[PDB]
Amino acid sequence: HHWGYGKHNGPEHWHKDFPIAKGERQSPVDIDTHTAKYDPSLKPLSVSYDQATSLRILNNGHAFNVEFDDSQDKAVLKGGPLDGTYRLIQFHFHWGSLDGQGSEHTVDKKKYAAELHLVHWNTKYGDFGKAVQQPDGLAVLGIFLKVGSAKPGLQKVVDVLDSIKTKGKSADFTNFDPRGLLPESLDYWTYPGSLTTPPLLECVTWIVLKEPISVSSEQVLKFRKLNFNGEGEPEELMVDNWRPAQPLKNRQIKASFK
Ligand SMILES: NS(=O)(=O)c1ccc(C(=O)NCc2ccc(C(=O)c3ccccc3)cc2)cc1
Ligand SMILES: [Zn+2]
Repeated sequence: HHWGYGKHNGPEHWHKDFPIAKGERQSPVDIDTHTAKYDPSLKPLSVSYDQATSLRILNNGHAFNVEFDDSQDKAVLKGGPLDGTYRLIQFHFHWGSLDGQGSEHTVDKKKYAAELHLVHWNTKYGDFGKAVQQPDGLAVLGIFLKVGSAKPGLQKVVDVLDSIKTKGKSADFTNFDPRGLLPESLDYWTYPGSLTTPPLLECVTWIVLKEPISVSSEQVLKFRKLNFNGEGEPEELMVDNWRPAQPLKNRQIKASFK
């Protein structure tokens, strides 16, 4: 009985195996744009993915991860609310069964069709495992997806999904440039939060971009053809793999713009 997104193992059940699910710094959250405040202390955000080295794509039973070689200082995120350098380790998405839902963070309660998470770990901690035990160990850059025009840079990911349809399947995925998934503007909101899936660790500095990228209906439809199940098991489409907004509690969301 593993955690998941169904009626009997979904978000409302996670707290039993992962008590921190009812913690003081859980993610995602609804971003109330009128309550968020411009923060002059934020430094310019720097996304440097020019030397990014992708290696593989994997269906892990809850989403698919495009993994990167993070043994060297390549794709890094710095600046903004961050102190130091954070290295890109993987990206994945959360999406819905319908275009009207799918994102984890919401903006004035608005839900987008999907949300991309580019996961980075603080290099002061040596590696990802050590980083996820620190309060400033990770930085996740979140980007909303809306359905409209296709995103050319996403097509390479879409086309390989046929080969990793079920849980446990992986496929070589080299030379993918994540710069092709970024919107024009880097305006963002930021707040201290957590991993949005078990173990739900509270080690993340969230940076959520205000401008969503557009993807076509055809592209998101292919995301929805993936399976939560393993090969040869009853088919459960991989849709609605998002956690709903959690209590903001004692936190303030800061904006990088006025
Ligand atoms: N959706 S999100 O961007 O917030 C998000 C990002 C990344 C992971 C993730 O990496 N989960 C897998 C994982 C693997 C190992 C450890 C780990 O080393 C550890 C586990 C429990 C306690 C201490 C460390 C933690 C998470 C989960 C969610
Ligand atoms: Zn995620």
